[PDB]
Amino acid sequence: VDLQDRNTELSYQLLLDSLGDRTRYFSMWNSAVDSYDPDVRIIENHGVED
Amino acid sequence: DINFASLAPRHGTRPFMGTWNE
Amino acid sequence: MGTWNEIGTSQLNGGA
Amino acid sequence: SSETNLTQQSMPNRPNYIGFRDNFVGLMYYNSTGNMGVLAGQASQLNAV
Amino acid sequence: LDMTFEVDPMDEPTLLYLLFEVFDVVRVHQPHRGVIEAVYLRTPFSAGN
Amino acid sequence: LDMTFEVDPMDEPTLLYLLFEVFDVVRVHQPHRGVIEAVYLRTPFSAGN
Amino acid sequence: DGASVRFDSVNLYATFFPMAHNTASTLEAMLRNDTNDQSFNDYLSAANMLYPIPAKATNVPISIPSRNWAAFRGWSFTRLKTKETPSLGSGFDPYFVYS
Amino acid sequence: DGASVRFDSVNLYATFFPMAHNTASTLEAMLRNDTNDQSFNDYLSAANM
Amino acid sequence: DGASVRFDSVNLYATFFPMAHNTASTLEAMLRNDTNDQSFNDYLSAANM
Amino acid sequence: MMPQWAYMHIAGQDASEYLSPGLVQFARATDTYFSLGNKFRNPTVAPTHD
Amino acid sequence: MMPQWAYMHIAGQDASEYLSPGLVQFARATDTYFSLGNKFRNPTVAPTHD
Amino acid sequence: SKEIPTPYMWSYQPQMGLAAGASQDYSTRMNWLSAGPSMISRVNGVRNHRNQILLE
Repeated sequence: VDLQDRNTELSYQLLLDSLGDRTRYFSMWNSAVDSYDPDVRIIENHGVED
Repeated sequence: DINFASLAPRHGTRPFMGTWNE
Repeated sequence: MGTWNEIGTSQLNGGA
Repeated sequence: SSETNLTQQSMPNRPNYIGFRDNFVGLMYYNSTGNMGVLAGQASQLNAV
Repeated sequence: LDMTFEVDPMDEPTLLYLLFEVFDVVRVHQPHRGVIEAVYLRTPFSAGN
Repeated sequence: LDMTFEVDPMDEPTLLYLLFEVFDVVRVHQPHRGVIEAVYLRTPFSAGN
Repeated sequence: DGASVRFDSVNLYATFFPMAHNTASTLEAMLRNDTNDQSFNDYLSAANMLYPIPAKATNVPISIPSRNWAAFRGWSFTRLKTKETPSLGSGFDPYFVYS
Repeated sequence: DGASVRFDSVNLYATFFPMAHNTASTLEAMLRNDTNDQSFNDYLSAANM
Repeated sequence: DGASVRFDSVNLYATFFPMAHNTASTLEAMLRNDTNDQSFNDYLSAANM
Repeated sequence: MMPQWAYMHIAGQDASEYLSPGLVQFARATDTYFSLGNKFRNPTVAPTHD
Repeated sequence: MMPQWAYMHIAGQDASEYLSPGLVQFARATDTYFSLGNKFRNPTVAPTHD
Repeated sequence: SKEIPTPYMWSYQPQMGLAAGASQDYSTRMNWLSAGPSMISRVNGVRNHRNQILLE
């Protein structure tokens, strides 16, 4: 008995993180969390050692 | 080199927490 | 394959 | 400005990061003769520190 | 007590830093609304009360 | 205990110095050579302990 | 204004009555008994509480929350300027500018 | 090398567990009693020389 | 490819807990008794072929 | 020396032994919201002669 | 001498059961200074029939 | 300590004539932190004797 205002997909992504470590990739369930490079998200502009 | 603290543990009861004689 | 399973008590020297 | 001064060579300045110390060490006077802190009641001046 | 440390020579003045390890402790009492009363102790290397 | 002092105004910040008179007494014991044991009793405001 | 002081040596002096050894031995034997303990009291036996009075103020209310007053001897008091008195317990008072 | 600071203000912040008023009063009564004094070491204690 | 090794010496080092002479003797007497034989497996045991 | 050390909690009883048992019960019962444990010394004396 | 599988500690009693009680006490009392625990076999038989 | 407790000192409420709670005698107590075992035992005996005369 499913409902139009439930979110089973998101609920699963959160439960997997509560049960284990999402930083480990498992090919069977195509488990490999959406990520970004933090050096691209927040630019740490140290300049260059030239 | 010397960390210490009171500890003789119990979890929440059948009440769970907060009311504190058995 | 091996089976380490022991426990201890207060700061005594040994047996009584 | 002169012909040989076309040949000058620049170097970038050495990098120098400045900010506060780890956990602000030194920003409060612990353990210093002139500058000890206080904790006490209103009614009695007898310092607990 | 005597201690003699042998140490590598350095061209600049330096310090030996010692910690005499010790029990440095306080106990704190709060018997009425207005007040706090602290007893300190330091067992070797004492400094009073 | 509550008290209140009415005092003439002064342009200088000043301090009311109030002495609660007590007994501030010590007993000193010397049971063996080189041993000094002291016990103190300030009788009200009695004391840090 | 340039004043300074430099301690070059501190020495401890002590003077003894050259008392007869059997008499001094007897006196020690008596003064070591628990019933013969020595005792002393501070001449000004008092708690030295200081309370501030802001400039131009004319009223100074003070209170003690609840206290045992057994053997209390009474109140003695006077007024001091803030400039003319150091805070102490601080090993040094960087704000005590008067001398 | 020309660095400088100014302090415009210091404030003290404090935060309270909103504990039930007779419960907190029952805890207070237990902690005001000389059997139940709080006590602490310097958390990596020594005399420093 | 020309590699070679020579051994100048072999020494056996052993370290003992400085256990009180009668406590260690008490432990010895318990361990000499056939109910108290020490026993061990090859820690990742198999017959290798 | 010993009352000084038993009074400043360098030797002798544990917090689970010197505190009034009401406080020990209160501590255990509220330890997941508001933890009083870090406020009392526990001594840990070493075994001496044998 | 006589038992075999229980003599080599492949099945039967735990170290807390075959060792003499004097040694079991001594171990518990010294286990933080000088631990004897890794020196005795504890068997771990699987459940068989049910 | 639990066997030689310090007495609770009752307070008074002059409007009502009722006891305004109590707290330990935090203002009549002798510092023993620089005494030895015999001198400390007399401090305890002197506080035990007090606790008796209060119960009596």
